[PDB]
Amino acid sequence: SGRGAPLAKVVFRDPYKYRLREEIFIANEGVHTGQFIYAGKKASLNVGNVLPLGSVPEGTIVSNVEEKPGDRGALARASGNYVIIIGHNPDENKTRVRLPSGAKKVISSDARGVIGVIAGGGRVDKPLLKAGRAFHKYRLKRNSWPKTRGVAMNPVDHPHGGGNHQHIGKASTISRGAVSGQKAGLIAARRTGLLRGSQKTQ
Amino acid sequence: AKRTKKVGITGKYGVRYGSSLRRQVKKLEIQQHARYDCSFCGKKTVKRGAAGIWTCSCCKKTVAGGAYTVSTAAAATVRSTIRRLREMVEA
Amino acid sequence: PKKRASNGRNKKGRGHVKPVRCVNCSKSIPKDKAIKRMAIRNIVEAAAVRDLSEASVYPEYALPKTYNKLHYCVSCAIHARIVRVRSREDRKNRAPP
Amino acid sequence: SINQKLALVIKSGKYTLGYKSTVKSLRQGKSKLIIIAANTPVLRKSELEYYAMLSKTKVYYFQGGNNELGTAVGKLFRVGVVSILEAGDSDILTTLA
Amino acid sequence: NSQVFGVARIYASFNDTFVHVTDLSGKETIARVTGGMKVKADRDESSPYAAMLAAQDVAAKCKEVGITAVHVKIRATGGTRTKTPGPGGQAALRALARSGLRIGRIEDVTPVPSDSTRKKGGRRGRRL
Amino acid sequence: VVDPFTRKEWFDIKAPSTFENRNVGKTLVNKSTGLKSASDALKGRVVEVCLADLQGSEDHSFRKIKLRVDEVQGKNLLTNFHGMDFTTDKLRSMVRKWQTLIEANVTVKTSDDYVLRIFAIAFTRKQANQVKRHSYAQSSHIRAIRKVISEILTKEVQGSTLAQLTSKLIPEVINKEIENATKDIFPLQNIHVRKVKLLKQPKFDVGALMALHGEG
Amino acid sequence: MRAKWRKKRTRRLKRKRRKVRARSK
RNA sequence: GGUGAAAUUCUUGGAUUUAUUGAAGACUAACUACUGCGAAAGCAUUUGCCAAGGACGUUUUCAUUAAUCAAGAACGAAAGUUAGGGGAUCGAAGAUGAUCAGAUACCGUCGUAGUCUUAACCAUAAACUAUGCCGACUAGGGAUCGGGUGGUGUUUUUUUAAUGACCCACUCGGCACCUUACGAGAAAUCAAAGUCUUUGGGUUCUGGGGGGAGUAUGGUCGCAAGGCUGAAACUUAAAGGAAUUG
Ligand SMILES: [K+]
Ligand SMILES: [Mg+2]
Ligand SMILES: [Mg+2]
Ligand SMILES: [Mg+2]
Ligand SMILES: [Mg+2]
Ligand SMILES: [Mg+2]
Ligand SMILES: [Mg+2]
Ligand SMILES: [Zn+2]
Repeated sequence: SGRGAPLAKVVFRDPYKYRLREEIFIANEGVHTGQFIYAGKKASLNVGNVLPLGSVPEGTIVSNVEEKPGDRGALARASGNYVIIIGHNPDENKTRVRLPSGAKKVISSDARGVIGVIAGGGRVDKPLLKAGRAFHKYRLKRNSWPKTRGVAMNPVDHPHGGGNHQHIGKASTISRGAVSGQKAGLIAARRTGLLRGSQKTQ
Repeated sequence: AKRTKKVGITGKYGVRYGSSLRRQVKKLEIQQHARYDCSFCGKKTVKRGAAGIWTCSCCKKTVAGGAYTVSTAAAATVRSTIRRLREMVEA
Repeated sequence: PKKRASNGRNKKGRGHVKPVRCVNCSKSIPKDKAIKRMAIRNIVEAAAVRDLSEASVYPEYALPKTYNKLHYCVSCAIHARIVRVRSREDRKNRAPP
Repeated sequence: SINQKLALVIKSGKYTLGYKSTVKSLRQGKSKLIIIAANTPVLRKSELEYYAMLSKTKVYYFQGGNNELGTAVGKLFRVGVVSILEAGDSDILTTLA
Repeated sequence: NSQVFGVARIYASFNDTFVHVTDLSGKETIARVTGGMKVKADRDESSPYAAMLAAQDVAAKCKEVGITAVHVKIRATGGTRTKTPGPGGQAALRALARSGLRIGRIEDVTPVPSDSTRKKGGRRGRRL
Repeated sequence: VVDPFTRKEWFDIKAPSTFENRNVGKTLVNKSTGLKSASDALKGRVVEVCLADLQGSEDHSFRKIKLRVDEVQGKNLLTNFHGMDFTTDKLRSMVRKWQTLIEANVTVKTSDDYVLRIFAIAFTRKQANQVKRHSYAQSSHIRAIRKVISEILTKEVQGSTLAQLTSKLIPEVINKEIENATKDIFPLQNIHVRKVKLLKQPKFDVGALMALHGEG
Repeated sequence: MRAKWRKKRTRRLKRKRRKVRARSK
């Protein structure tokens, strides 16, 4: 509930005690029930397996990638997102990766990640079509919907509120050094308007 | 007798929401409620639970998949890229 | 009227040929058209064969060649004088000079 | 390759389609070859190889699933395994491996 | 045979000429003087007089380092460009030989595709 | 203001024993400093050398061998086989008009874990009384020739190592083997193996490198 | 005028005439 | 870099060039031709499946089952109806720098929609051979592709054998080409554009001076651009084709 992607319940054996150990993974697309999941340094390059990032070749698609070794997953967790391995730097071991945002990150080769893409992709391609469907979506997440516009407020409530017409009055691009109560609008915007150009700036 | 000309499953929305928005919902709704062939038992018995969960009524197998279709375009390209990289490793 | 019985160059049984690009201006022109010359030259000129003979190890070994196929559009071929206009009677001659 | 060899079998020879008939023929020992579809469960596949090992019966693996195996046999349903009891006028019992 | 070998890589485009000497491996370049900095006119950068002036400066430096002989590899722009070596290629190759350096194994290394990506102009050409 | 050329050594390049002239040439590297050695700066260099210079004969003037530096010991570095390529002069000269260009390639590993891609080329020809001027081959002949070439190119690398492959790439035994197996389909002039590529290398196993070296 | 551009000019005029037909009834 | 010259742009944060290693992006450069296949649009390195097709061979089989076709369908160059990815070479536009009297263009640098999805085009092109399809006859020649037939022919090796490949001859079916003009045409030219005032082999579609005009209106396909069907008023003595001399 509140998560677009499904989860997978994986049962391991405790290596130091006679019992079972159930984990909750984010399900990769293609993982099915009754499938054996191999996790470790010597696991193979199969969808669903958990491997160190230094044990995979360049161009491998991973998900639920650890930011640091042992933090049990930080990057590319949302549905339909993934991380590409773009390079290794073996001495002082590191691994350059590409994040879903397009940013390039350098993290340790001991950090782990699950081979594949996160299941449930293409979810946002469907229009919500109704106020009731955005109601039920945020009913399971937090209290952030619906939103009243700031120009419809009174000046007591918002920087944008007030006026004999509905208008901002001053520039909506706000400095990064502005303080709380002033940061309404476009915080530290480098540019505005319709994006006439490309991404991944050099 | 054929009942609607072009709305199909989206006739339950009447005249609301706009025609172009009703067309995009119609395309993904036919996929979402479609019946798919199981890759384990071979029967066309795979239906969606929630988004990303696809269960076969026979043979009781649940496969992680896309939100509105069993397999996405990205996953198949990833699956082929992973196989090519794996066969390079094991050779 | 119809100037040439080949309507330019010889398609005569295809319907479509994939085009090539001109080497002087990069104009797209079909491959049945697009005048082709085979440029074979030594990578040292005749004024440097004598020069390169004394300054060479491996005495009298070889002298390799450059092999290049050049494609010209009609406007570039006429302007570069690899092909000129000729009389109506001499337009029919298909033999190389 | 395997399709018209099977098409010679079902026209002349004897056969059984399905798991329970195949195990019965293997147990009573008149199965000459069993053909397993590609998507047969591995536990069911492993049980057939053990029955075939006990009865000294060759095992062929069909390249497609149960839908394709029943089609190549000549039926309109799904066939997971097929056991050949008589080859008929077919060379499917010799042209293997 | 006490000759020590280098590799003289000559890049002869129609805009400028490069004379470039490395060792047997392509790492650790010895000398590289282009044709465009022996004449300051911005249009004679590809001229043969510019290319021979550059080739003397490689040979003076190669003599100082210790390199006596060279394997010359010559290329044009290549790719989707002209494939014809520029006017500076023939002057630079000649001027290296008369400078006292020895030469062996002349080879064409122009990058030639296998019907790769698109080209200049856009189907009607650079029309003038 | 530094004059960086008066801080470099010179290292001798040593070819494997499968060739005759094992002295290839000299290469430079910088002085070894604190946390910056010269061994790691030389251990990946690839040297392109003509097969004529390795064998001394001028018959191999159109082939080149890639040699990759693996180990350094005592101011000379030991190279291994990295790949064979044809010169652009002959590769473009055997491609003539009015004949059929036949190319076959395959990817296969040696007895040791050396994954290679081998490229072969062949050309149709007239035979001594032909009046017609092109001597093309039908598409069924090219498919039959490619099947024979790929079978020969596969069955040969199964029973050999990289050292054994390099030994028999010199006297053109493969081209005679292709010719004797395809002469009943088409005349097939100008048979060559035009390129071999190193795809995957195994572990370093330095004793196999020292076994290839260690003479002279 | 070139016949390609006279064809293009007629299409704009045909489209804008239909728009004028639309804002009235 | 880049150009006719230049300029925009990147350059001790090391550009350009060199090496090594990777990762995504039409198609398959050379081979490639007066060569092949397909109803057309169109289709080029492999390899494997799945069905399909022409020609040839045939002392096999049916026996008129056929030709062209209103209505009615299928198929489709590309360039944008619409919804993921990957990432610019070219210019729409757009940004800029030139040139110019201006330059919103040609030229230079970069870049969003724009021949890469899986899913429709209503179906438009100088969709051209500007030449409907089926059948018969009329004129010579040399090539070439696919099949077949013959040679007290060549070569490949076991000595010749079997194939294959090549040479000579013939035949069928194709893509075409060369010479003449009996013949046609206004001519250009044409083995069909011939067998037409000595005018009839069968059949389908289209045109009737130039515009107005593929416009108006109605219908229909049409969430779109727009296709398909489609006038009139009025206006005009030429418009047009081929060739000759300047
Ligand atoms: K306000
Ligand atoms: Mg909102
Ligand atoms: Mg609001
Ligand atoms: Mg108020
Ligand atoms: Mg108030
Ligand atoms: Mg306030
Ligand atoms: Mg304020
Ligand atoms: Zn199932």
